[PDB]
Amino acid sequence: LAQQPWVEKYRPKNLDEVTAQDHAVTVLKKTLKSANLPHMLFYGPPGTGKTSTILALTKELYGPDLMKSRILELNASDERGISIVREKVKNFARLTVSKPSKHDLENYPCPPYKIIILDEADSMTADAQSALRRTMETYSGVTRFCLICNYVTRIIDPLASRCSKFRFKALDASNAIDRLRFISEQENVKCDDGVLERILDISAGDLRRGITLLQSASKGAQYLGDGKNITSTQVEELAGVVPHDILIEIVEKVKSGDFDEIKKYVNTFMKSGWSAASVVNQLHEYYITNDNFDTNFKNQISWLLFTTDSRLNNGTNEHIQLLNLLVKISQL
Amino acid sequence: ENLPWVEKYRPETLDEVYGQNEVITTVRKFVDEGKLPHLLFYGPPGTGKTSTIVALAREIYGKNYSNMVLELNASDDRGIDVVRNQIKDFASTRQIFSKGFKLIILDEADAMTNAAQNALRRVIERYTKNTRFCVLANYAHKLTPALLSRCTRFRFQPLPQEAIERRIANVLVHEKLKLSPNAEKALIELSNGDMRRVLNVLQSCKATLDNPDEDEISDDVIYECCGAPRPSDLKAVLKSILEDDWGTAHYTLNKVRSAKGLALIDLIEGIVKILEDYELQNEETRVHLLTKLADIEYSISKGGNDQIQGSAVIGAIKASFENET
Amino acid sequence: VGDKELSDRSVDIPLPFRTIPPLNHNFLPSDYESLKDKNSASCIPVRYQAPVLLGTNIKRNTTLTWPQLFKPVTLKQVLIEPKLKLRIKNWIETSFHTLEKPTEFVPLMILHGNSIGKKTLIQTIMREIAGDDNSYQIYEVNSNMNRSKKDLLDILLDFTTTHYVKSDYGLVLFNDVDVLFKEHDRGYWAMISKLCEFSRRPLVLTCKDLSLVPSELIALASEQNSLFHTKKISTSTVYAFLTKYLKSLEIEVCDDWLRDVVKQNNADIRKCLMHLQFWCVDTEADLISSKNRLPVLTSTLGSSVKDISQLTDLLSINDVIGQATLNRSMVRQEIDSTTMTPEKVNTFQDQNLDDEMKLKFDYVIDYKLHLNDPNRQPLLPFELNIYQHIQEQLEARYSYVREANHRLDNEYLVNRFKKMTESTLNFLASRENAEIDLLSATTQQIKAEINPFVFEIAKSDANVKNFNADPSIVVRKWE
Amino acid sequence: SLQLPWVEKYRPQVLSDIVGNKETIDRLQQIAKDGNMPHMIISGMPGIGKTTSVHCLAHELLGRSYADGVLELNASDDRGIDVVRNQIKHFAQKKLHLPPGKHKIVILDEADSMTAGAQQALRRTMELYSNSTRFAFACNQSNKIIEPLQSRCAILRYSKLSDEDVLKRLLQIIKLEDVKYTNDGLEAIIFTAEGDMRQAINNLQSTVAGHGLVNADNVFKIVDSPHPLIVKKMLLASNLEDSIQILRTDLWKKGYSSIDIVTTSFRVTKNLAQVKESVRLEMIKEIGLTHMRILEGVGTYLQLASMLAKIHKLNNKA
Amino acid sequence: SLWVDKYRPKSLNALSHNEELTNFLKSLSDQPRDLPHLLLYGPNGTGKKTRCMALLESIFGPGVYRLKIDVRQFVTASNRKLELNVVSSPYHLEITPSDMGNNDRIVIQELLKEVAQMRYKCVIINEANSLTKDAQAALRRTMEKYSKNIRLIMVCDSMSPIIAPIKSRCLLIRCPAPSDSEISTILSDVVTNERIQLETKDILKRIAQASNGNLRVSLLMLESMALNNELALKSSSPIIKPDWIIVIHKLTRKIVKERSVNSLIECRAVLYDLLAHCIPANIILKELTFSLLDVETLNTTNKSSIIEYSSVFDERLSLGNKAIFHLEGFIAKVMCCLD
Ligand SMILES: Nc1ncnc2c1ncn2[C@@H]1O[C@H](COP(=O)(O)OP(=O)(O)OP(O)(O)=S)[C@@H](O)[C@H]1O
Ligand SMILES: Nc1ncnc2c1ncn2[C@@H]1O[C@H](COP(=O)(O)OP(=O)(O)OP(O)(O)=S)[C@@H](O)[C@H]1O
Ligand SMILES: Nc1ncnc2c1ncn2[C@@H]1O[C@H](COP(=O)(O)OP(=O)(O)OP(O)(O)=S)[C@@H](O)[C@H]1O
Ligand SMILES: Nc1ncnc2c1ncn2[C@@H]1O[C@H](COP(=O)(O)OP(=O)(O)OP(O)(O)=S)[C@@H](O)[C@H]1O
Ligand SMILES: Nc1ncnc2c1ncn2[C@@H]1O[C@H](COP(=O)(O)OP(=O)(O)O)[C@@H](O)[C@H]1O
Ligand SMILES: [Mg+2]
Ligand SMILES: [Mg+2]
Ligand SMILES: [Mg+2]
Repeated sequence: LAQQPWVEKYRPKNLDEVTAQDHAVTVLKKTLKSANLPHMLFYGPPGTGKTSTILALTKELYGPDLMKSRILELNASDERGISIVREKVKNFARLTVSKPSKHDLENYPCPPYKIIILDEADSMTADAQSALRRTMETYSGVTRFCLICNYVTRIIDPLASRCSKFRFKALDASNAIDRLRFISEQENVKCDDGVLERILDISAGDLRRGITLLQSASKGAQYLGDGKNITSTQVEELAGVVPHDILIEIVEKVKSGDFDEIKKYVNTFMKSGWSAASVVNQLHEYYITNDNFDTNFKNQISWLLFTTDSRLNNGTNEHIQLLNLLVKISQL
Repeated sequence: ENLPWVEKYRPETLDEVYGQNEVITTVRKFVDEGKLPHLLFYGPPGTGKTSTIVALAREIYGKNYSNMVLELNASDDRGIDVVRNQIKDFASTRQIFSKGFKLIILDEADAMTNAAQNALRRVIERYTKNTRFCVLANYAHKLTPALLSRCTRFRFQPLPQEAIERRIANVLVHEKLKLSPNAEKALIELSNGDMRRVLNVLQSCKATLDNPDEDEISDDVIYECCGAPRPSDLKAVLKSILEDDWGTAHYTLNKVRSAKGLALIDLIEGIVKILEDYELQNEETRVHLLTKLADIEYSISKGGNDQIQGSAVIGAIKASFENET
Repeated sequence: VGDKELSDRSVDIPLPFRTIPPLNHNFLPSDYESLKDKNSASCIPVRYQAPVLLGTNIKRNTTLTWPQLFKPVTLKQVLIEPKLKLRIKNWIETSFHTLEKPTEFVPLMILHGNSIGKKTLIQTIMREIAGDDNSYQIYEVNSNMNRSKKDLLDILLDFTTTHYVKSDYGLVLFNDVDVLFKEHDRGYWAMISKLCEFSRRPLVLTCKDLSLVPSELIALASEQNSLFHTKKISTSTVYAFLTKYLKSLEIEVCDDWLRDVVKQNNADIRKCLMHLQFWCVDTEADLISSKNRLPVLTSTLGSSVKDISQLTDLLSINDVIGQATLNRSMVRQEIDSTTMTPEKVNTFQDQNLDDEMKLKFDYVIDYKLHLNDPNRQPLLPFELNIYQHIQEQLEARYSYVREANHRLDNEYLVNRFKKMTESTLNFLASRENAEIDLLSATTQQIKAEINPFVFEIAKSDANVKNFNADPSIVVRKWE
Repeated sequence: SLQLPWVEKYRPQVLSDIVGNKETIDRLQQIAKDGNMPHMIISGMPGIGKTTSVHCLAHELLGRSYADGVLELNASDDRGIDVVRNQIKHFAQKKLHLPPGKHKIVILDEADSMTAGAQQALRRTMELYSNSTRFAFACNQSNKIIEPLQSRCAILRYSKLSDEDVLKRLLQIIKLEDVKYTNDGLEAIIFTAEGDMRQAINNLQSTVAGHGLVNADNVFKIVDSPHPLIVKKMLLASNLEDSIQILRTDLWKKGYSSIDIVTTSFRVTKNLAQVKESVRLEMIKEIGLTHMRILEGVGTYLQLASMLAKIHKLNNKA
Repeated sequence: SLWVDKYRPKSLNALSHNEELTNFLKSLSDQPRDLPHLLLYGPNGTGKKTRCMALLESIFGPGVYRLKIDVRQFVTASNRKLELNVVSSPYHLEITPSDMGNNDRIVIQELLKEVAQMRYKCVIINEANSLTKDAQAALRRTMEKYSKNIRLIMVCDSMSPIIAPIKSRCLLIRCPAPSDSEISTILSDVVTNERIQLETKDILKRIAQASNGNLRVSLLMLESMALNNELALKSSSPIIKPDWIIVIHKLTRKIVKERSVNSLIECRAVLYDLLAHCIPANIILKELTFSLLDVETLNTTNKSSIIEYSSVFDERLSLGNKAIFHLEGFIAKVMCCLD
């Protein structure tokens, strides 16, 4: 009421209002005009607009008052694949449509079958090779299930056989800039040039991450009370990204080749509090993209960086891994 | 009619079950002799265990099939107590029957627990004379060895190329579709002995055609409906990694990954499968490539960021194939 | 919709296309016989001498079970400490004297502990005080019947109110008060409360752990000093009792096997007599191996440091593999019905569930909430276990690996930490807020920094003793 | 009609015919001859002859009173708290006259599946009625039975059957059944037996029914597991490409799961004798790492390929 | 009543160092209606937990610092005595996940369900880096579904092992270690509050460098120094260290001076002595490594090998059960490389 998260406040309520994705929106509006869709999948970058797309589809298919009744949202959550998902689906299938509203007559198709949304149900402790098969075969005319995933890594071909696979392409920079600037100007966010590109680079095209970062930056600017435009440094700090000057110092230290100097600099830098994973990622970005290094050097440093990142992801001590990685880079 | 082809083209008798031959010959020997022990079909899904056993049961049980068999499922909403009660009530009854030898159709035993399996084998012990059990599973390592020792263990292997091609030839004339040779080759390569997968791909391709009467189906249509990486794209990625510079190889890999939405894993096994056909001058190249790719896949399974893993894959492949050069 | 410029092309960077030779198999019996499993020297079954039965003893040709055959008749043989026996006998006789007078005295016990003779001692006391087997009458309450209020309330009141048809040495004895069923034993603690209010005969409750009995009952028992705690007996005394029992049977036995039996049976008198009853028949067969000996141990120094370094690396990889594989089973395991599952507790919370269904699935009343992970389950014995195989292979030629297998335990280093923390709490008290704050603090930094500094402070204050008092506890715990 | 399987047709009806664990079998025979049957919990791997042993013991103890002196509680019949509280108590309270030394028998096979509460109620009714009836447990895992039951029973840890007793019993069955045998076939049967005597009998019966003469290849044609000889050649090949070819064709394309391949490779490495003990331990460690990676979820062809690469490196170098 | 305890700040304005973070926390506490999920990361002993307690005190009131101890007992499938002392308050809750081990998914889920069953109740999670992947996924699922009564505030040493969605749905707050001038100021405040007779302020500076950016270690050093000399610190009083650090230094000296198998046996005995006194293996490996790196008679390649072996065996330790095997393996590897 008082506040709405901008990730869910500015969702596209209209299917045609969704930025880009013409090849998806045209086919889905044709499908809803056909008033029937099968159990179908999505695949694309996380936060590309899958949940927003299905919400717009069921908004233009069902009624606003029927939102909380016909739609029963079971994503990858406390719901367990064989424990409470199955019983909820069954008692919802026994449940019928409530009373129709005045605006849902002759405007929205409101078909008898329900729509059940499962977000990332593949990554669950229960393998559903045929869990929903009989409950969408016997209850085909009264319910329908839509599954949402990231990649095309289908585990079981049953339960995903009659699949209308539509692809969300990666969000281009222009439309992301336009939408995020529209959100900022609706929320009177004061920012100067070069910032929005920094958020989109940090989020790597994830608009939900970008929207949350923009909201956090606006909150920080308002809490500061200065009223000045948000700078990029606050955005980097809010995302854990190490500043570029420190990365320049790190690469200078590893180019120097002195062991004691590298150890001392690592010891001083672990008191700064910056995460080592961000350091490894920025080292990868600075090294692999650069064209001033030989093929053998990049071949060795890629494996070294991968090993260090894998060790860091295993919940190990960051100082020792970072020191080993910097020393190994120096020895290259 | 307007039904999925999975249940439409089930083998009505043992003669239409292709691919598997030794088990069917053993079944024919059993029926000719008259000995029907406890059976156990397991293997990859889609090999036709359920189809083979339903054909067996129907051709033995004629018209009172609908009464004197009972098809069970361990994964339904009944529970261990309810399945035990059902088995005891169906075995200890001796209803109105022409011939005995009650048959149990118990599917998906891989989810059965140790106590449930012990109860099942004890019921098998108690009611062997009147009831025969043909519990069905898929993985043999998820079943207690006490249950394996009381059933005639029959492993099921994926269907070979000739049987799949013969069934495609049978289907196309009935459904008045036609497939190009490259399309059939790609389909049987991606099938990996999964028959239901093949039928669903065929029905999806028929539904995809604007005029499903005389339109030809290509490799692109099957590869996009099934959701499998195209060999040409992976070959292009491999050649960009090998003969091109670091920046352009990374650009091509990222562009292909974004366009086709394939995971780094499936790319790794595709690269391994393509490189296995080719030969290498040195063996240390193959050793290092396999070890590094396995480590990369293992690290990807745990989690992390994809960019450094792609860079690691490219670097490992480059180092391996410059070791031999 | 779908557009791409990429076209089908052939890769030519590697070597030209490899010709694939088929690999036929023509195995011969000369290599088939190589499948003979090599004799595994890791297994070390050692034999012991056969027992020689001396004479023809009447006790040898008995019908009753040996723990019942060697049942104590007085208060000297029941294996329990003498102070506790004297205290409980004095309480019993005082209660019998007082309850004869028409009646502030509530006869009540919690005979908690980890000993074995928690029931026969009361019977021996009854034999001593009554002087005859038929004089006393004990209503021994077990877990084999229903301990529900509506099924036993009137019976227990009638037994504790009126006389017994035949000095009426009556007593009510409650075995297995640690185990309670939520619905089968519904209203049980109400039964104890009602009996304790309306009592004229002693009530004795025996258990394993004190926490099951409600706290008000603990307070009532402690007010009358009727809370008796029993402790397990050391291996020396029980070994002496077994030797006395065997020399009463006139059977010659070696001391090593008896020591091994006592060690492996956790010094349980019933278990030891049961094992000796099973394993001392008049037969020529050898005895059980008990503790396995050294399976051709070659625990050398490893000579060069390379060999020991490789062995240590192998041990580390073994530990990693075992930690990964000992809690991942492909076969799903059943969940015990008579166990306090949080889902089962939540189900019983709902009042829609009627009595008939409640009796169908009940649980043991416990103060511990039993959680479990369906995906993460222990390995079954028939499942593949590489970790165990490599561990038994390495321990067969290196004793220090076997030492490390039991030098540190999961229960250990945790009770030690608790003891160190309570000693630190006492020291910091000896100069509330710290009581809650240090427990709020992460235990890792407690292990790291605060404890050694507390030791430094304690030893500094002890040096000048020879700002805080009583520093020797921190010194001895850190020792 | 039906033919009686040799696992049940040649089941020993007496304790003397049961091989393996000679000390425990002899002690059980002495107990049956004299009397005063103790409470024991027979524990061990399945298929080693525990249920048959306890049934033969009950037979030899009672004789004609088998039907009314033994109450058998298996997983098929309900064994809840009400069962222990009512029918076991009534059977213990039943008045059955026996010759001196004998007692009523209460057998609870697969006792590892018992609920905790049923076991808790079981200890008191077995302690109080120990003068008239005796209990006998037979469970695969001894840790599933709570401590109070083990404190009132002499736990029997039946060991795995060796090769000599299984081989001699198979020779006896072959002699009494007129089966043509060969040494390699018997060795293959023992190799696939794993001490599982029921498995060995079933394999021999299936070999006789299907392929007639019992040869090693005939035995390995019905075991429906990865071939130990093919796996041995695949592990011991001097060329890595040959090993990859073998695992791709005869193992991966034939439907053999990764778990079965890993288990067979571990068994082959354990059976190895030509290579050094340290090299064998290194291969076993590598196979354990591969099993780790499969249990984590990565049961892919690439993991087996990498395992073969490192095994081949170990064989070629060092 | 320890000095580190009794001189812990209990209000937002009482915070001395990191003035920008203090102002940020004050402005977050200005509006009590919205508290986004916070993930405080940084070096140990820099005031992350103190800052969280100060923020909770400011947003709710004085009742936050009234902490109570509740003992919760759990049993897994292996029947192990899993005990967790959940620290509770009338306004928040504190949970330490690493005290349970692998079962940090089921225990956390049960605790969150129990708390949510009863405007919002804060749950404080210490050392969030120790959470397993399934536990982190369960926490992420709790964040979205239970975003009304439960607001997760996690304090961790390192934010690297956390999953990406948790980073996405949290306000990342970094707590850098204070500069040595700020540690000197805090120690001077303690001295002028408790009247420690200092001949010079250089002692506080030396303690600040010896604490290598850790406030609690510096405070404990001041405690031990003051209680050693009885409020009479001089310059000649040496910088003392905990006994385990000294034994580790002696172990590295023995390793670098002796080359024998019996030396490895003595090292195993010393590791047994260290572990038996309940010290975690990660910090033991850290101190042992960083004292082996400070040996003057070692060249660059040997030190690089030492750091590589330390990293590899840290990887093994983070995925292992018995720390003695991994530590002995690291000792053996550096032992063979030292030849
Ligand atoms: N085309 C779009 N136009 C405007 N906003 C968009 C668009 N696509 C996504 N968003 C925003 O991004 C948010 C999250 O993206 P979605 O993919 O719709 O949700 P999601 O599927 O839950 O994301 P993930 O995969 O769970 S991270 C939405 O709530 C919108 O606010
Ligand atoms: N050898 C075969 N010949 C002809 N059709 C086959 C064959 N194997 C499978 N099929 C068909 O493929 C589909 C698979 O059906 P099922 O036999 O029920 O699958 P399954 O092999 O039992 O595996 P699951 O996943 O455990 S049901 C059916 O439409 C069968 O008719
Ligand atoms: N010296 C002894 N003192 C006490 N009991 C003995 C002694 N020697 C043998 N026993 C047997 O030990 C058993 C102890 O009594 P039980 O009733 O079986 O156990 P309990 O006292 O109920 O305690 P539990 O079994 O731990 S619940 C009896 O069967 C006795 O016959
Ligand atoms: N040593 C043996 N000598 C003779 N027959 C044996 C031997 N061991 C097992 N058998 C036979 O092998 C089969 C195994 O049956 P059981 O004894 O019931 O198996 P088990 O050892 O009790 O383990 P289970 O039943 O899987 S829990 C029976 O036919 C036995 O007669
Ligand atoms: N702003 C501050 N001013 C003075 N002392 C502080 C400040 N922040 C933290 N401290 C000191 O830190 C100690 C607590 O550290 P803590 O927050 O537990 O570290 P961590 O967050 O690493 O667990 C307190 O005793 C307090 O004296
Ligand atoms: Mg989503
Ligand atoms: Mg089926
Ligand atoms: Mg059995």
